[PDB]
Amino acid sequence: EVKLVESGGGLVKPGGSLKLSCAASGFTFTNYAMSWVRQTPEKRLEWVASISSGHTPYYPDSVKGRFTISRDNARNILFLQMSSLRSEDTAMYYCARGDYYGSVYSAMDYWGQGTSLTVSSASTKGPSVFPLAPSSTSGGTAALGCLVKDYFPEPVTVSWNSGALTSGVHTFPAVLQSSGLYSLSSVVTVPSSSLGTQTYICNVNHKPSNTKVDKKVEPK
Amino acid sequence: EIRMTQSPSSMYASLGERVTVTCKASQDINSYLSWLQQKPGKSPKTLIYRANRLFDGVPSRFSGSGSGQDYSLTISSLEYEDMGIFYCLQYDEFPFTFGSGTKLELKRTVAAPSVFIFPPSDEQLKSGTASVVCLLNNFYPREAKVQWKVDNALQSGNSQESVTEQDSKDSTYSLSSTLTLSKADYEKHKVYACEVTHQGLSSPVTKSFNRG
Ligand SMILES: [Cl-]
Repeated sequence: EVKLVESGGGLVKPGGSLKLSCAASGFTFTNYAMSWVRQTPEKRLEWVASISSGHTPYYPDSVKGRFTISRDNARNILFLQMSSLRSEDTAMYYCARGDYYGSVYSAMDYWGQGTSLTVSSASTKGPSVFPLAPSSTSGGTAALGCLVKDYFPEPVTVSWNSGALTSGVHTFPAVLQSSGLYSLSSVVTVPSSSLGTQTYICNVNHKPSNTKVDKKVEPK
Repeated sequence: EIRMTQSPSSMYASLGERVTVTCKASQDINSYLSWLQQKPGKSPKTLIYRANRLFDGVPSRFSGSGSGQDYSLTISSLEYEDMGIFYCLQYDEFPFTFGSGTKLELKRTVAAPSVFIFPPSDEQLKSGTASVVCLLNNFYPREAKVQWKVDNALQSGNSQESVTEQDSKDSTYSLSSTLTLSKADYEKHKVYACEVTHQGLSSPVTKSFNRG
């Protein structure tokens, strides 16, 4: 089983530098060419860098002088050293393996999970978590949720009842507010009959700020 | 340098349908072209390489055709697992370039939204702001009009919306609309109503509350 596992993203101020890592497994890493590809907020894919089986690197002009791709075939690791970072580099960065013939001129066979990069002058801000309380008619369904407001950068993850409750959960995408901060909502639909006896807690996590919050949502 | 254009940008299809998507290059690519599928919030996955060849483990329903500048991906019988965005990629010449993608969503029958409204929390009001949230649950199609009405005064410029991707089990959409007002403006009015219009409803549905 081919597994490409990236790490090392996060928030960086403009002009800064950061290293990405991609831990390869499930194949003879040394014989395969490797590439870095990134996905912009518009979800467009941009080829960022490639490295041949002979450690030869290839770049587009946009990143030519600033990014450096390298590989350690001993530990089976692909690197992307980025310097002189620009706000336009904010994107999800993927590592990818090439064909078994070893050439960089091949498809991108397997992809990593991706590691996120945000290039911003601003500091990380953890979210404020507010309850979206449910009011009920017997035999109907009630909606409850959590408002996760004013955080930066993305992402924020949300679970319900520490993962025990997944059915009927809708965690919406983040919206950029006029304030320049992000806000998402996470809702769960439940049977009306269960509101006074079942406890509902949204577990909000914002790793960029190391902020954990657990808000318990009660009826009103 | 090489431009990759795909068609259609988006399309709905029904399971068992035969779907064909297009990719066009600005230069002769000599069949150095791969098709990938990316599901929402997941990594890309290669389906076709060299224009005509199935990748390891890819179902036989997937096929690739084309030569020179014009290439195509075809799904013989659509399946639930085939939804997502499909990209084409040329690896014939640097810089390697991707198409803009073709979003593939599942056709289904009209489905009416369940509408809920949430007043602002007391915790938030203490902070000076008031967010009123309107929730439309499990509807189809994506198109839906959400109007806010504070004391029967239509609102404009002070609301934002967010829509989920197609649900895996029912293939419906859900929508969140947030009206944000200062606490001062929030305390100045009484009726907070969210009026919803959608093709699954015979008449618009309005959910509301009184701040008192
Ligand atoms: Cl900035």
